[PDB]
Amino acid sequence: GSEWRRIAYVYDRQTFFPLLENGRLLKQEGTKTAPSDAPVLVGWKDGDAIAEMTGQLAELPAAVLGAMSEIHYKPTREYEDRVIVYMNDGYEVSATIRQFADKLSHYPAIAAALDRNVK
Repeated sequence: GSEWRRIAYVYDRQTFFPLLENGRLLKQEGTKTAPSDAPVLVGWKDGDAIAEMTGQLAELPAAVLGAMSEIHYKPTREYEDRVIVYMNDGYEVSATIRQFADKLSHYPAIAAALDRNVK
């Protein structure tokens, strides 16, 4: 119909700003509550970076979009686009912005042995 669909919510300014499918952060339409229907981008960089993740979530499977707690932007020396999506079961999945949808698309089928020699 009209206007984009909120596929995520950015937790900033002590509020949960509704993020559209195109990563259009509605800082003016924030809410004092976290929507369990979608992920919550906590402590995220400029909207320009958020738009990237949103692009991935806008194409990724709605199944994973629903299953999540909060997305934290944690860049690494080798992956500046390294994000961390929390799971409803208290799990922690680290995915990249370039392949966020793919990384989560594999769910349930993620977490390999490529996270032992980096901690």
